[PDB]
Amino acid sequence: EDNKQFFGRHRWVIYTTEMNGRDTFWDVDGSMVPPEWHRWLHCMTDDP
Amino acid sequence: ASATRVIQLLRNWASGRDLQAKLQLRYQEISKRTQPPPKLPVGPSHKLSNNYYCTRDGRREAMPPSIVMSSQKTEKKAVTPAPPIKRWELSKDQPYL
Amino acid sequence: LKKTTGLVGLAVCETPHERLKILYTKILDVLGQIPKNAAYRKYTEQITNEKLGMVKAEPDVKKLEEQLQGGQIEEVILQAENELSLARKMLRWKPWEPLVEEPPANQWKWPI
Amino acid sequence: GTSVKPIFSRDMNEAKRRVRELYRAWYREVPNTVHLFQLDISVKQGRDKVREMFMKNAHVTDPRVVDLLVIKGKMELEETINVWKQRTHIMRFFHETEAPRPTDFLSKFYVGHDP
Amino acid sequence: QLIAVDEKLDITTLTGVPEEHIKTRKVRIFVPARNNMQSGVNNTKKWKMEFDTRERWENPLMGWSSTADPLSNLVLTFSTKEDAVAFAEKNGWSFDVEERKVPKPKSKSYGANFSWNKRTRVSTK
Amino acid sequence: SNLIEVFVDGQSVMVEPGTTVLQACEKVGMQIPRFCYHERLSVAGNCRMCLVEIEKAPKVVAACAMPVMKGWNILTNSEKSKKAREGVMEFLLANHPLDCPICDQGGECDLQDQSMMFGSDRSRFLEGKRAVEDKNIGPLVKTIMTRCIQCTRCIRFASEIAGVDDLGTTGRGNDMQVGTYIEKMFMSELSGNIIDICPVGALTSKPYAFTARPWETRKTESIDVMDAVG
Amino acid sequence: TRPTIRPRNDVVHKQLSAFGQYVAEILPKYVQQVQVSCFNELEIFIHPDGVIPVLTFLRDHTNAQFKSLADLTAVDVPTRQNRFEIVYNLLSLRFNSRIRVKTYTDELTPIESSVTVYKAANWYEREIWDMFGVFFANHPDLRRILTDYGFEGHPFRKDFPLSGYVELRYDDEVKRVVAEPVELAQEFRKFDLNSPWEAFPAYRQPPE
Amino acid sequence: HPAAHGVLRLVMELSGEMVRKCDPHIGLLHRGTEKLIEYKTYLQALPYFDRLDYVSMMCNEQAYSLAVEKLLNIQPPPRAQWIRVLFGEITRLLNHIMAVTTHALDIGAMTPFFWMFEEREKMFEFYERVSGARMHAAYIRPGGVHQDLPLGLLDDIYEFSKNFSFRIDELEEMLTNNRIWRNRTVDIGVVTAEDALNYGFSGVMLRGSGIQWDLRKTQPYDVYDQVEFDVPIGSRGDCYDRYLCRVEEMRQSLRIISQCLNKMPPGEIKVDDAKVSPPKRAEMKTSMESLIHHFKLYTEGYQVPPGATYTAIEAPKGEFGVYLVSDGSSRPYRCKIKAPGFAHLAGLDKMSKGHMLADVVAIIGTQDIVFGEVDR
Amino acid sequence: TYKFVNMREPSMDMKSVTDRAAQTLLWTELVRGLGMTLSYLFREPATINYPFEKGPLSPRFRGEHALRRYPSGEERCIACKLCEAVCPAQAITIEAEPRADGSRRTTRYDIDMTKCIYCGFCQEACPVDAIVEGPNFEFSTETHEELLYNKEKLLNNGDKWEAEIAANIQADYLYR
Ligand SMILES: C=C(C)[C@H]1Cc2c(ccc3c2O[C@@H]2COc4cc(OC)c(OC)cc4[C@@H]2C3=O)O1
Ligand code: SF4
Ligand code: SF4
Ligand code: SF4
Ligand code: SF4
Ligand code: FES
Ligand SMILES: [Mg+2]
Repeated sequence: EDNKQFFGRHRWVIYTTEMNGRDTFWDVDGSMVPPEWHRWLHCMTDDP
Repeated sequence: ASATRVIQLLRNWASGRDLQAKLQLRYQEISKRTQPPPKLPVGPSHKLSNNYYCTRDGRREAMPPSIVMSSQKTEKKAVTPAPPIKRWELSKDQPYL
Repeated sequence: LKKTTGLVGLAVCETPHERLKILYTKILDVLGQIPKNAAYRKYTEQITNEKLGMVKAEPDVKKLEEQLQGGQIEEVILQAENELSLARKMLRWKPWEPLVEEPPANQWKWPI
Repeated sequence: GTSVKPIFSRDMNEAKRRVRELYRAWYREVPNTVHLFQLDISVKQGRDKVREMFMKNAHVTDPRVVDLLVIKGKMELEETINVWKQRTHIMRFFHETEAPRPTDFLSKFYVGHDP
Repeated sequence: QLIAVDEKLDITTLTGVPEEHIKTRKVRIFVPARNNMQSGVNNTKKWKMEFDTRERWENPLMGWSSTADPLSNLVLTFSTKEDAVAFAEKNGWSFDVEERKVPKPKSKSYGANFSWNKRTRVSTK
Repeated sequence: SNLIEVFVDGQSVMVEPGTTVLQACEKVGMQIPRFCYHERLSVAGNCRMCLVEIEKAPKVVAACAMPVMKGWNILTNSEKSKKAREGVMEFLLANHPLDCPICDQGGECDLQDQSMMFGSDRSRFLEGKRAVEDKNIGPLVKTIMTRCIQCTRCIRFASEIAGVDDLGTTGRGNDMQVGTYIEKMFMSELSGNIIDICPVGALTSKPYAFTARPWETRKTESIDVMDAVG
Repeated sequence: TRPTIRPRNDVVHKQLSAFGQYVAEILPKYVQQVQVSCFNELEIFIHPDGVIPVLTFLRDHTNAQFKSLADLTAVDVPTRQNRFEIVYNLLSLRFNSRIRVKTYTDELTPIESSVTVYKAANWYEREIWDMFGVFFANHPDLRRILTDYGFEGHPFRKDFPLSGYVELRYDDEVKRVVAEPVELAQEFRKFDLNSPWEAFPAYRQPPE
Repeated sequence: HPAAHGVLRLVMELSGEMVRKCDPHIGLLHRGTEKLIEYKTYLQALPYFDRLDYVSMMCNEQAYSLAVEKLLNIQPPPRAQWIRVLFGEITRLLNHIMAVTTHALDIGAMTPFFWMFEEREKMFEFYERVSGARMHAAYIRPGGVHQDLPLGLLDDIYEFSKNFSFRIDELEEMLTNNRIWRNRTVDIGVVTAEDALNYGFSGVMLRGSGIQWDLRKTQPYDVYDQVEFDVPIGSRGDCYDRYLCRVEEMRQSLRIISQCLNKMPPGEIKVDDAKVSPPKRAEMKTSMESLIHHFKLYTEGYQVPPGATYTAIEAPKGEFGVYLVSDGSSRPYRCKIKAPGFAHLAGLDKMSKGHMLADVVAIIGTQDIVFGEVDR
Repeated sequence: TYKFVNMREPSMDMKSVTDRAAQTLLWTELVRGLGMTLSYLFREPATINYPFEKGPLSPRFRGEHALRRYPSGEERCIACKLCEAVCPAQAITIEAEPRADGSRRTTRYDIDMTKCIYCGFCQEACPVDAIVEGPNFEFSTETHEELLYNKEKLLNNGDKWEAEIAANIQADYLYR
């Protein structure tokens, strides 16, 4: 996070390069976020 | 915010206004995403006494429309459906754009 | 005198008093050919006579507009013309006659 | 008696006159329809279809019903002449992708429960 | 102007219904029976026209209930049986009508529960 | 002749002697709310849901049991009748279990429907609820007696129609319970009908349990072929 | 009675009743009934032949001046001998009022087109023709407006099936979109929701 | 076609580029909404009004709710009415932004669209916070509103509202005094007052011709008689005057929003009548009456006394009306929907006489047509 | 109360005439519009870096449906069929029977996600918080059939998203 950016750019995730079985170096998608970090990332809550 | 002061001056001169006063991006002045729990008061029908539903039943006070002049059954001044509307007033705030 | 009536396609009327007098006189003349017992004739005569007296009694346009409650005397002229056309039409229609037909027994029964 | 109000025709003779006029119009239109829509049918097929559609409602004995049928036919014709219809709409009259449903008792008994 | 049409009403050619659903359909005109699980009678006041049940099968996927009958959900409400019959006749449907069944008037007597010599006496209360 | 004139909401109607207030109201097309009255059973008068006001009478009468008197004026929609219905509905719901989602009677409940049509919309009951143990009366009638409103319809049906005296009430007061008092099976060729007359989910069909809701069922009126009665 | 119940307005009720009496007195030839609803809405039930006179009066009389046509539509009631109920909703800006005019027709009896009175009626009348099949006499250009080209039937009729009779799909053999008899993988599930107990005593009907 | 504003088949007879005849063909978005509504309960038919005019969703919800409330003879609570007026003004801002920016985009100026759609995104965020849906909220119900505002929504609405006037000023800097924009808009599609009245126009299409008529002022609903705002009135009856009217309406909506924010009262959000409005979940899980009423409301729905009503509101596109007919059951017998776009499109051919192709594109843009409400 | 938007008269003095002539000949307002666009060019854009950054959402958000359990691992659904009765799109199909232990449970629970309008009426109607609309919205498929959810899929969704679903419900159940 960085709270000096405007709302929307103040939280982000650098995805892993190796998910369950597939190589996610280039192929990433928002579905790879687990539900708890999904709640934090979409600003449904302030607490990680 | 992050813009250098020279860029802000150029923006202000080009737009003609002070942009930094009213920025269209929300930085930190908005409400927190986590809030305390609410309490949400109850309505006027939450009494424990003198609250019989028959006295506050609005659905049961509807009646079939009142019939005037069934065909199957003095000067008499002419009438209108309603009084004529008053003329509108011209906006003492700002009458002309 | 006045410019910009304010409604698009409604021209400013010069000499509105004479136009209103002519229109109301024509309306009364047309109503004179309707049977006396007809409600439309007496109602329209009453309202037309009130408006004609108001027009005759008030030489000022703005005060006349405030008295007539008719909205900006040009629209009063337009309404007078509409009433004249309606008077001719109802003379051709004769709606004062008894009811032409009675509806079936339950035509207006609701619910079902 | 029966206290009915006409639409255009007072008796059946005028209704048949209007029907003949509409049939003339459709018969004249068919070749232009085949050309403009680039239909793969012949003009004889189109005129046969027009005749069949007309014969579908031959049993009517009410002049008002005939009048409404003529109004609908004129609507369809004006719709075809102005190319508001597409080739799919014109070709819908022929049911080229519908399998022939049998009408005899035995085949109906074989296929299913519907009469 | 009146023209004095002498024929019976028939609007089948104008309704746009396919002929298969005009000739082979049988409608029922009836006052629906009271649901035996409840005592209210508000659902036994109007006449109903409903169509004959057709085939329903299982969808190969998801096992749902599939139909090919467009009139399977059509129910019409009428004030009287004459109106329903007239509607069905002018629409060209064969119909079966059932006369309205009303409960017969019953003689009730609370005192009969305590008869001196009759069998209506109750053994419990 | 022997007919007497009575009034329902000021509307005149001619009735036979011995006709009850409920039947006179039924003559003009008005249905009085009920829980214990069944027109094919004996009159009980215990549920008290049928109380209506008679004009110039300070006491409401039980319409299911009280015969009409000549010249009476039944006021079925007066404030007194509505308040009586609301009070009775409140008392009936005081100890009822919050079982509607799991009750088979869900969309077919006379208690639910009469609560929506004639009762109040809120509860002012702040105590614990009573709960009774279930009875086993066979494999056909499922028994959940906490839903019982003690209308005694099943007892009257068994005693009078089925010809069996196996059902009754044990105890008294708030603790009065409908049952057999012993492990007994209520088997008769007419037993299942007690499911129909029971206005609540206290008696339900065991083979039918949980399978369907009433609003999604399609009704087909047909004939029975399991015997020659038709 | 105070918080949850909609308040009444007796002044508007009296004004609408007086104006309904006025209209009924002026046009006895066509007016059959006048009603004022409990929420202060005025309705006039007329004979079909008076569609053009009545409306004209209501648009041109100095005391009516109903110069706006808010809406024109139809209602299908199969139990009536005259199936269709034609409703005109009119607005008067001069007197800030609204009026409803109702009449009736059946499948074979045409209604007079009122495009000469209100130009707004045009499309509305077309819509009534398309959804209900009510013919309007002397309509400048009467044809379907809402339904597909070549569509048979009138969908808003009560006896018309909800899903219709035909469905569309692309066919690769004829290489075009074709229409076929309708088949549903899941049939629409009809719900019987009406409670067997009466809800509104004020609308109870006589027991016939 | 990008300028078709959705599914419209405008068959045009042209002499060169001069328009000789316009024939709008509609029904490409006719989904048969009214029959389907006839197959639903009153609560089940509410989300259809979201999808009627998919730019003024909550205004359509409000119109339907007013009709059903009138038929039920009940009254929404004051806080619900203030919430309704506030979100109706926010919806008016959304609709006017969409209309003006798509009109400019059709004319050729594509830039203000991107500037104003960020504000549209923020208002979508308000919608989602109040309801859980950015467009189809189903929030305004025939008893009030579904849920109360979250505990920090008013502050964010205030923060958004105090910066919107500068965005309007930037839009006006782009368009108002531009000679190209004036050339493309002035004297184009001129309609007279009497023609506008006879053709059934409403909203800006009247006010641009000088007719002084606003339903919020003449026939107020909810708490619209307790707010102060001016009505913009045109002088020439052309596209430029209507554009100015819509900009000034956005400013007046900001005014009304400020008044609503400062005047929000406390209290309950739906009518305290459990036979119409569902009880709270805690009551439904503790009280027997509440559970019975919740069950019956969500299975059968409330019954509405028999009768017919025509309820109209001042939606951002004009007068929006419902003719609702109840037969006494829990399902509406008839629901006719009156949309202003129907009459506006029916008058399009009249307004395009003596104009070119680009002028017709401008006239379609200035009519503010959404075809969900036109076709239904 | 009304105001005029286009009822102003230009000044006819020589200075005003010359100013208007300068505006006509030297294109002042066009340069004003150019200045507005130039000012926007130097601002920070409003774009976010999807999928690494996400748009803000709310605990009330309506996404993919899920069937929940009690803390014991028993299902919450009792097959009352209220959600099926309230569903405006008829998207829910339910079949039920007594379980082997006599429990009232579903044997079929389908939601057609191509019929669903995502209105959330089902979770309002549910008396045991059994069916919910979760926070997930990234569940696009490559085939139509993958959007026809059965009970196994919904139970799987509940087990997968329960950690976020419970937290979302905890932050909003006092508004319900
Ligand atoms: C071009 C970019 C900047 C934007 C604008 C835009 C799209 C994509 C598609 C369309 C579009 O605008 C045109 C004109 O305005 C509406 C308005 C509509 O309803 C408000 C509507 O509904 C289908 C459709 C349209 C057009 C069309 O589909 O992205
Ligand atoms: S008996 Fe009736 S009120 Fe009681 S739980 Fe069953 S359905 Fe609900
Ligand atoms: S079990 Fe049912 S029928 Fe028997 S007394 Fe109880 S409520 Fe009445
Ligand atoms: S969200 Fe709405 S449409 Fe979707 S399943 Fe639930 S009730 Fe049905
Ligand atoms: S999900 Fe909820 S509402 Fe639906 S059947 Fe199960 S318990 Fe009932
Ligand atoms: S019905 Fe009369 S006391 Fe029960
Ligand atoms: Mg039972």
